[PDB]
Amino acid sequence: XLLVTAGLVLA
Amino acid sequence: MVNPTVFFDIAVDGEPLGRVSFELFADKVPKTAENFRALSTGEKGFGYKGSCFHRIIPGFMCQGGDFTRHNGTGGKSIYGEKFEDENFILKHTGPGILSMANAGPNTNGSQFFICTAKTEWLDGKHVVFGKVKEGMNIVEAMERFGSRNGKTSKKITIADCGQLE
Repeated sequence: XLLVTAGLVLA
Repeated sequence: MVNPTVFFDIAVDGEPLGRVSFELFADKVPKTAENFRALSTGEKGFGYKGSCFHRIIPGFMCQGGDFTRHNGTGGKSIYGEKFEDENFILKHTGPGILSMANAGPNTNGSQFFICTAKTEWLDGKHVVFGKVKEGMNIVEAMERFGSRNGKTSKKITIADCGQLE
């Protein structure tokens, strides 16, 4: 999808 | 007092592009604003100068701030490795919003993103703490080097940064 994470970028 | 203003001089493959200035909402999120301000001046001995925007997705956002690993897995705050979500008073209302990247509740470090569109699905999960004051055209230019999967076609770096006011 459209997330803004640090490490495991998700859908 | 007045909200502090910080600037980033952006470069593409070593070629200067331009300057983007941001207003930090210290009056609403003082601890988060201070972290970003101090990382921009490099006053604690480390910071944003010389780091890159490692993930840019056109129409969504530009992500950067990983000054240790340079790939999304690193960076740290001025309060230690991570700090709490200060508050969620402000929302991701449109282009120019400055917000914190995280790995879940209370995991703020140094990584942040600049929105290029309204991203309401992030409201209540990511702490909004500033906005682009001038140079939105440089941010738009930055998007041109991004892709659907986030990889950039050129190296986008923060050549210089500091506090204006």
